[PDB]
Amino acid sequence: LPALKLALEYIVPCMNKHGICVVDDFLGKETGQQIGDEVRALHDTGKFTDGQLVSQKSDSSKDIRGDKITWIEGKEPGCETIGLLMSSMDDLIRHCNGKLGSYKINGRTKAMVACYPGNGTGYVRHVDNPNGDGRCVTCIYYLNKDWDAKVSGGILRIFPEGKAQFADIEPKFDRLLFFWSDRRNPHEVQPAYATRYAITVWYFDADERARAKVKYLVRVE
Ligand SMILES: C[C@H](NC(=O)c1nc(Cl)c2ccccc2c1O)C(=O)O
Ligand SMILES: [Fe+2]
Repeated sequence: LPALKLALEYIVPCMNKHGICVVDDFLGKETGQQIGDEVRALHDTGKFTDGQLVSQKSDSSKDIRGDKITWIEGKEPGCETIGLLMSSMDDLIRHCNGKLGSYKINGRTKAMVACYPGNGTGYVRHVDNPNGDGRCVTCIYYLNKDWDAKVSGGILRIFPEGKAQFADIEPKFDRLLFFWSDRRNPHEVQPAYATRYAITVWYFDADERARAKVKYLVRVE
């Protein structure tokens, strides 16, 4: 799909109605696999952090750590396909501007590449931007081939506001997900029992970000 067709025929109407939108087979197998290879290279060469401290025990030798991250600009050697993903995300958002709510997106974060190492850790229920920091849309790309949650866990569970039933999303290879970053979309990552990779960028609303600068006295493109 041309980015503009995906944007106009799906992302815009989907976001305005549900605020959570899934695009499968975003970039295709070849490109997805090359992204996977770049992320695994980052992992194998020690570019991720050691992981979120989950359980801090009296003895530090068996401390439990969870999600590992690394921040990627997209131009680094060995990260050019990641950069290409980011550009593709940006192109989609561009074609959506003026149509995602009343927001006006004028920048984004660098990419946060996350690895849940497969040791039964997940991520607690949270809101990405609960305090008005400028971020209006979360965009995440999943890289996990033949991921089977029945077996490997790692489901994203989102709980929209005032709705009784949550939504479970598998972190499937070449899946792109958009959702509003604010309190409309509390979510969590259920425990993962296999290595689980994803890449997130957050898009900023111009007005919210401009006045966040005041109240809190890292944005590109
Ligand atoms: C979408 C979900 N991930 C998150 O909700 C998620 N959210 C935040 Cl705010 C994270 C922050 C630091 C490191 C990993 C994070 C993280 O992973 C997922 O991976 O499916
Ligand atoms: Fe999150």
